[PDB]
Amino acid sequence: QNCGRQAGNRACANQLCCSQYGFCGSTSEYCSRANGCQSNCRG
Repeated sequence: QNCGRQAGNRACANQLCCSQYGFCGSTSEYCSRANGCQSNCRG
């Protein structure tokens, strides 16, 4: 976890990706192209 509704609503700008839920990473839940990509996804 790096951001989301669980971290106090932050943003991921490192290498992984956050979404409006509470999880940030690389999996197709926090970082999706058709269902996610809220933070800095893909790079």
